[PDB]
Amino acid sequence: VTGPGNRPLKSLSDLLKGKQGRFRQNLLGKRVDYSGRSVIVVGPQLKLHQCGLPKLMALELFKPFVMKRLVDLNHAQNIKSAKRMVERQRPQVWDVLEEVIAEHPVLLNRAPTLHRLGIQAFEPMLVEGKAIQLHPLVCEAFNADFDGDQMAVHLPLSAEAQAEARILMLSSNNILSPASGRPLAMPRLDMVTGL
Amino acid sequence: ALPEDYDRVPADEPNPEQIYHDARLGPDLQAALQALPEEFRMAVYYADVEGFPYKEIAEIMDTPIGTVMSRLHRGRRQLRGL
Amino acid sequence: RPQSSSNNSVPGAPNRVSFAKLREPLEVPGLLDVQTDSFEWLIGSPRWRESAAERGDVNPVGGLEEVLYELSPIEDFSGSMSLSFSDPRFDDVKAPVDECKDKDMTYAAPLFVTAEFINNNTGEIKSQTVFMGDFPMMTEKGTFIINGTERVVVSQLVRSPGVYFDETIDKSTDKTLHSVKVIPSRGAWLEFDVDKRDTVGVRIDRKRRQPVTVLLKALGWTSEQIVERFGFSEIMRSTLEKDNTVGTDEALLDIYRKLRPGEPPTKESAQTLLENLFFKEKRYDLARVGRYKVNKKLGLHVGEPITSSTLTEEDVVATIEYLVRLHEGQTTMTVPGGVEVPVETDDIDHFGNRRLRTVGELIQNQIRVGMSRMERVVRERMTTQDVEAITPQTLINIRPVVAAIKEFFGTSQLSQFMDQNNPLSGLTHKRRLSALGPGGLSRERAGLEVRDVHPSHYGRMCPIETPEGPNIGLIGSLSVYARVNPFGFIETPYRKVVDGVVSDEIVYLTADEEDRHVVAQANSPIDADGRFVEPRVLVRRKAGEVEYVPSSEVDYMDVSPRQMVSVATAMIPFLEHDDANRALMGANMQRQAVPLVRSEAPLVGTGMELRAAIDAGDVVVAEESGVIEEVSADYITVMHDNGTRRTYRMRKFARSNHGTCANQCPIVDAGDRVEAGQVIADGPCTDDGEMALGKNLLVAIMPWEGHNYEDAIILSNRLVEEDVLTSIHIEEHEIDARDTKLGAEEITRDIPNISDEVLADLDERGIVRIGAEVRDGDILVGKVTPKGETELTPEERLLRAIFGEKAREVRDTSLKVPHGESGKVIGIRVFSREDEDELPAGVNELVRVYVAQKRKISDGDKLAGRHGNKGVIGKILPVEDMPFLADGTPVDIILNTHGVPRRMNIGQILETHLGWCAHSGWKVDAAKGVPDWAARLPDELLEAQPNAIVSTPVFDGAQEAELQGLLSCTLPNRDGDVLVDADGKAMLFDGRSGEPFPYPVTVGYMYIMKLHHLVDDKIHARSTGPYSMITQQPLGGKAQFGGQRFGEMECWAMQAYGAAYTLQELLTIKSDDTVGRVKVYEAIVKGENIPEPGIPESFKVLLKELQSLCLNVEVLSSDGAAIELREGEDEDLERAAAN
Amino acid sequence: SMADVLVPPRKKEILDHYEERADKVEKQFQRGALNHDERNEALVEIWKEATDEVGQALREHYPDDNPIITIVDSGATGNFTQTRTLAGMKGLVTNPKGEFIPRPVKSSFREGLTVLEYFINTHGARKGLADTALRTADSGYLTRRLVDVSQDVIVREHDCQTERGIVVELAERAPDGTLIRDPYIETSAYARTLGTDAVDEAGNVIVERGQDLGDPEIDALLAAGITQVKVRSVLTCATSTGVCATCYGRSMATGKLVDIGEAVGIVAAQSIGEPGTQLT
Amino acid sequence: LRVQGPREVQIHLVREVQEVYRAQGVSIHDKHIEVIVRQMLRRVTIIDSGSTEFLPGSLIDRAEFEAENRRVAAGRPVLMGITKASLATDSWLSAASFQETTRVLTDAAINCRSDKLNGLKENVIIGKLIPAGTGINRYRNIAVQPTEEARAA
Amino acid sequence: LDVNFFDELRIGLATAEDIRQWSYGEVKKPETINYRTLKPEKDGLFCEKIFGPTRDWECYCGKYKRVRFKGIICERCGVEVTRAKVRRERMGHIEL
Amino acid sequence: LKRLKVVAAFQQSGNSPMGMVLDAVPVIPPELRPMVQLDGGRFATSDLN
DNA sequence: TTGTGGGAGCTGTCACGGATGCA
DNA sequence: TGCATCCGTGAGTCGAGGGT
RNA sequence: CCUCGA
Ligand SMILES: [Mg+2]
Ligand SMILES: [Zn+2]
Ligand SMILES: [Zn+2]
Repeated sequence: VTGPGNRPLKSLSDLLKGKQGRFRQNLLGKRVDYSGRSVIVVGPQLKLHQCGLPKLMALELFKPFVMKRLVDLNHAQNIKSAKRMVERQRPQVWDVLEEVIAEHPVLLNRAPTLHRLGIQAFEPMLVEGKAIQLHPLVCEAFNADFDGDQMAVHLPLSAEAQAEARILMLSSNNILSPASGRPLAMPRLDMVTGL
Repeated sequence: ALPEDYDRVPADEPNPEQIYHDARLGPDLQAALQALPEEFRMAVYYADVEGFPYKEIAEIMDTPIGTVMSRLHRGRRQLRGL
Repeated sequence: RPQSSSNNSVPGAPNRVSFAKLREPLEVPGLLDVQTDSFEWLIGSPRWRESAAERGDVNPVGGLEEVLYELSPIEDFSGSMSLSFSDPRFDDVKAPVDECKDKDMTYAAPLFVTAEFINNNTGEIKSQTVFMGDFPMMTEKGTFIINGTERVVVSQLVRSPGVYFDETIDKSTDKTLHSVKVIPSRGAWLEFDVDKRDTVGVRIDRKRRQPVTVLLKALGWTSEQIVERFGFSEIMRSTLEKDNTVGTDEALLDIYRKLRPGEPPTKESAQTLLENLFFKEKRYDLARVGRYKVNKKLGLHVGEPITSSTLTEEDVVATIEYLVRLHEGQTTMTVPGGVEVPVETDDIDHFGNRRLRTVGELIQNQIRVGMSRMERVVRERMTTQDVEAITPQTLINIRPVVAAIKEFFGTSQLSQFMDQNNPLSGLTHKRRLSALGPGGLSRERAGLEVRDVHPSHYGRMCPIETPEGPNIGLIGSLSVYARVNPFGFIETPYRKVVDGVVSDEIVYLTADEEDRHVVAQANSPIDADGRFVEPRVLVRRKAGEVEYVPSSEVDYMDVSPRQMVSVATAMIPFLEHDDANRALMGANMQRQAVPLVRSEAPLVGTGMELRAAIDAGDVVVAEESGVIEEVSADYITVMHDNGTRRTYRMRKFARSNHGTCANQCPIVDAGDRVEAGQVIADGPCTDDGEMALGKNLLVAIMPWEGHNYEDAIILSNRLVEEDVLTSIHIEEHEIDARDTKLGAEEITRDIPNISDEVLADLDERGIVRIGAEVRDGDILVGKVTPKGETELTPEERLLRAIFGEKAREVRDTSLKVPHGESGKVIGIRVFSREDEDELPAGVNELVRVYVAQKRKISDGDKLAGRHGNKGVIGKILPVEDMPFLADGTPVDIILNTHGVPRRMNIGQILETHLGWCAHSGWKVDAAKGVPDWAARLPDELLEAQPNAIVSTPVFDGAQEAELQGLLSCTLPNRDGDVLVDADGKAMLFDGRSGEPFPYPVTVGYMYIMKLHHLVDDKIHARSTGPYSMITQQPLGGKAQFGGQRFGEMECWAMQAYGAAYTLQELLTIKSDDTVGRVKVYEAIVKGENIPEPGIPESFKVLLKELQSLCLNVEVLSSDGAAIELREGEDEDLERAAAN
Repeated sequence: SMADVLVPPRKKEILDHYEERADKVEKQFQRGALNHDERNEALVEIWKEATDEVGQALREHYPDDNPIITIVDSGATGNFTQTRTLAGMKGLVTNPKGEFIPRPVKSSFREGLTVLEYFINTHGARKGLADTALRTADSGYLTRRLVDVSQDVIVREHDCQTERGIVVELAERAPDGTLIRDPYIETSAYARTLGTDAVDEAGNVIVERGQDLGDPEIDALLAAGITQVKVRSVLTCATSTGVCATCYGRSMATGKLVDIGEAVGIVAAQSIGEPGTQLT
Repeated sequence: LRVQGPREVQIHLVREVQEVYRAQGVSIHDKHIEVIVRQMLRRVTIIDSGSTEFLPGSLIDRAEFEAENRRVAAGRPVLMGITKASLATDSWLSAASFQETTRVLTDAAINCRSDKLNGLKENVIIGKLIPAGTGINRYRNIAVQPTEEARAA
Repeated sequence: LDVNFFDELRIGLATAEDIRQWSYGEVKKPETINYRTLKPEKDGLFCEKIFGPTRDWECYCGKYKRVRFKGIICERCGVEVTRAKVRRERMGHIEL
Repeated sequence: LKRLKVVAAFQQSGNSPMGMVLDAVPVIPPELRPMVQLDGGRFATSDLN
């Protein structure tokens, strides 16, 4: 049965079938909160367990944490005032921001996620600019280059999720390929040429 | 017809952050708490938030219309200050 | 000017000295003619009449005259009355182009026709002029304005009508079966096929296969006449031996049983249906294209009458005999009249069987549909009314025609939002060739054979410029010198050769005609008179193969080496030194460069820049010679020689469809005399009339502390301080005050709970003030909405009850600045119902605010050369950190070495070397004679002044020997030092440590573009925001402040990690646990522990959908009972009351 | 630099000699003694040989400190085929159908292809991009099927204590005194737990059962003169629902024995699907 | 499988797949392929049902075939394709999300199937801790308390 | 209210008794809403009587718009004053 | 055997085969088949409606 | 509800398995 | 009652923006 | 749905 433009009408069965159906599109995978995306750039000054989070992105990601620490310290009268201050990007938040960022891991992902190394945990450090800084040694696992690639940031909230990030999924804890045991966080082309 | 993906049809509800700050109260929550007597505070808070009938607020505090309707008229003029 | 100056025909063109060694015997045609000629044919313009009389057919017929002649006369059942249409006419345009873009209108002109009504009964003639509708017009640039937006109609690649044979090899019996397809212009298809059982079967549109003899017996043929014409293959005989119908009457009966099944067949329904199905020009038509195809392939009626265009009995007999002979190894044939017809199968991808439907034909088909529906209405109204009252005005209902045109321009895949990043993008967009659409093939039928380069594409469709993603091979672009046929085929020009002498007579050929003759190459030696110099020349033969053939046997020659490439592709210097993938990437990324505040033509070009800029339309060109009378930033007025004046206004800081800035600047002064065809003003990405898509950057090829690692790019901070890579971006925000149930929305300055500071930049209306710098979240337009007495918050009910305010309870719905946006408000437009401004139903006021931002180059911004060398900026270094030359000059861009050799794009290095020479100029030593390497050089290249613009055409550019020679005689700097040796390298100092770098580094000047993938547009984040209604999951996309998709593969990765709690949190309290997300916000705001996950709402929705599918699905507890999954909401009330 | 891209100084003579050979094949075809398929096959042989020869001349003319040579031979990036395409000759180009064309691209990218050479090379380029698009989706579908069929396999116990396993070749005894090491050891015997003891003829057990069989254990087994070894795999695991850690063996990622909760099924599906994009 | 047996077809399949992957320069350890091969040979075909409720010619897990036999019957080893083995899974919810949702749901309704909700994919769908990694009862239920020597200090 | 610890999830064919037990009413009209007032038509595909009220604690005919009446059924329009959330969990039915 | 599959599935369970024919059709709640007001008098619905 | 009046638009897809349907 | 045919499966992931 | 990015 066709509607306007000879287009078949989506039936009750279509809702379940296909990649667009409920199973593939809403149950085996979903859109999540406390998450962002940006273009990656190489940061060689980074350590294997570190990554560069743009300041605006980190502020939005950690917004309620920043508000709570902004009311703990007397910068904010109440929580609505803290919300208004974080929204207006007031100068006081940034000192607070780096405080709530310390040792709170984030998850970096680059699609297509071919193996589990396609998602790795990093410690974020605030970076000036709007680009994520990615360690040059994790590019083999992500199959990442800097021809325009983008990556996604997910923020674990629960204590168990933070623990799984710091222990299981931490960048510096997964150096070897889970497929062949060979090193992936290995010196690549430029570093090779140099050595 | 809708767009090809039905999941891009937005719900028109307030967000968790939006429903948190909207359910609480501003800084005047300490004006109606301490500056007013508990006779005005309890009668004004239950006649405007809950919207009970004038005889239902008469039943909660064991007071007639003469007490409930008065504590409301005077609690509003009390809270008109500040 | 000398011959080495490219684009000498264009007056006032910059003097770009070209390395070319071959003469240009034909100029690039109008690059927009693929659009304008099509539309002018549709109209019937005088510009089209002159061309149709000069070199077209002797009889001119317009696109609308054709539909009218096909439509008139309209008659009734008794033939008692007739109505004919004639003389399509257009009035003036309703509004200018800018007024149409402003008011969200459609640039159109009214259409009129002469509707003559004759009455065979009362003997009268009733002519009349009838208004047909508002026909959308094509602008000068070849575009359309629809509902306020600019659009391009892309030509479609479709199967030409005709007869096409295909053989299919089968595993079973190993026999090669054969099938025939008859594709008409209108009407349903018929098909022929020999089965596995050697049974020749004929198929109708959607019907079971019937014996071919049934069709002869459906045409009344005798059983002996079939044996006289066929049976030489014996397959026809054995098909007639198979049990089939008996006689022609039962044949028509059973064939009328096939069509319209389930209906009681008769003996007259067959006579009525078979006549109109394939033999009546009212329901079946293969146009002059299809008639020509079937007549040339089958040898039918070669005496060139084109009177009737409809499948005839002769055609069907010839086609069935063709199939019979093709099943056998018969390779030749004759018919009763057929003269030397080969017997082959047809290539569907060949450009002789694959034609183009341009914008004219695409619109003509929709007009034909609307006209047929109008004719149905006319015939239905003719019977009902009386002769005393009917008139050409009352019979005609124009609504279906208008509806068809509107629906075409608004819902067709071929009417596309114009790509307006820069002039080049739009220029190639109008020359695009799309394979998909209505009548073309489906996306699910786009096999690999459609997508790859066909040999017939040479000189017609470029083999390089094509999408890198899922549309690869489905979207081509017309070649430079290519041209579309009246039949719809693509022709390319070739120089004619007679007895080994290449003349200047140009002949345009179709792929069909090209496969007959012998076509040489443009790089072939020629005598001063025009004669070949080699004993044998390289030539292209029929199958697409190449060989060497003596000069006495060559027929045609390529007009230009550039003949096979498109415009964008022809703009890549040293294209021949690039691999096809990187060349494709460069062609695509040229169409993605943003316009900069200041244009700068490339030092190294190919000569296509001038013509591309001019034909793109975004440049202002003198329509007639004269003298400038006045020149302002606003307009340029020129006094002609006869006394008339012409004034050209300037698009100043205009937003494009993609937010880039179209800003034209006059390049003439008050006294200047300009020629017709000369560029008067420079639009976006143009410099003195040439396409200037990027900047000439000082580049050093070397690694640098791993900041340019893995395609990343390092930039000197000078590019920020001096704004050399700065661009302007304009965004349009809009809001509307409309009607609601509880009242009417209002645009006001008075918004509740808002300080006077955050409203300072608003006027009295509630609209931001022009010139205000708005930040992230600032109010652009204030707007309040009536609110119901149940939506009020607890703090709101108190303020409403204590004060007893008015019944107009309003919620703040003001238009605010989205995240990541900022700039100056440069324009405001407002529409109100108080004025005659038209608005949709129930919309009181409609206001648009235009915000402009100046984006300097930043980290994350994407740059690219013209050779597919793309990369993002990883680090902007201070001018003191950059490696600097011996004289103190710091390099501007550091490109990593490891990228160049493996990507197979070495032209980017050659461009660099030449880029240095042009920057410093040269002086070839000719005292002891002109050197040997410099022999082929034209005399204008033996010396060059600094910053010399230079053209290196593709396949005729600077040779390696000449380029190596130029690096030796590089003129020195101001101090007499030669900074770049003859290897193209130089000794740089490390501006950080101070010590010089140990080895020389290749430095030069490379053309770098700012691609429209800027980090300001990509960066996005979200803690919490709007959710989907149907599934309660976060919305998607940045524009909706949506969350990121955590897909199935990401969950696989999580599980492989064994991170169970992270996976549960991501899928419950971050997506659709409607209570868990609010409890999470509360816990984080109060430093409490994150709560326990709930039940995903999407799972509830799945259960409800299964129950809607009559599936009793139930959740069972540990004991066997059913678990009710519902909510009670007292907890919120308890907490809020205890608050 | 254009100077660093050296052109082999013997390219012209190599191509002339092989053009003579191709002309002999063309005259054998004009005679009628050669088949058209034979003509194409002979020409493909000739031009593959000529490509290899200009590549040899290229690598013999290049000094080993040349940057294009340093980049490839150090393992940094690229392969010598690209170097030969750049400085030497492109070689044979495929058809839209997949076959090779009798006439090759004799030009290098440093010299600049001709018009017809560029147009012919485009066929191969386009077909390669499209076929890569296809192979990505095929590999994705296979990976999804593997993930679904294998997501039951998770480790649930430390050791099912079964004595079953599979025998694996560690080496082969050549007629010489040398012991030809097996190529599959990196993927067959490495990172396995030992099933039964590996004892030499008249000697003590060199590796006890239950050992990780790492590089030290493999090298000790090889120096001991052992040529076969029985290992415990998940093919012979006696665990009811999942597999046991000892039968699975070492975790490739962590280098130690696999932990309990590890869902080695998904890890295996991903390890099989991830390099699928490279198959042809 | 029929002639030489299951522990031979396993070697055959592993070596063939490894040959294909090695012909292109791919180094995948054998255990990854073996984990996949194992899930093909998990079921048997019922030749003669006998005293059992199994229908003849049906594919039953070897665990059910070996445990259901309470003598108080005839099973032949089966090689199975990954799609076939996936669709024949323990959990109808798991199979509905893989392929052929309509057929799976119809046959689940007719057979009045009941999903025991044990398996990582099903837990993903319903929002429960997957039974693997940190979700198994060994690690997910741990008692943690400070010592007395540390409570004193 | 309930942590997702369910033993099994069972599926089977739905008898017409199941479809009637689920349903909160019978849809009888093709009309969807009133184009003028944006108010759902009665017995239609969006009927507030059977599916639920569009707005929280508000009945169709307006007699009850307050949380005090929570639980009652408006005798004029048949709408239950409750949360609009129920509008995504209350199924209707069509008698053939 | 093919027929016995379905016949025994209907037999052993106590599921009546009558369920394969319907006398009333379930209607999914409106929020899962949304109707939204578009710009102007236009409206948009899912195909289910 | 009287005197006539039957459609769009598609195929340019490929590989595989098993119920269906006819010889 | 023995297959050939026809019909019904499946065909990568994530992003941006614009439309009906 | 289209065009585009990796
Ligand atoms: Mg990339
Ligand atoms: Zn085991
Ligand atoms: Zn009511």
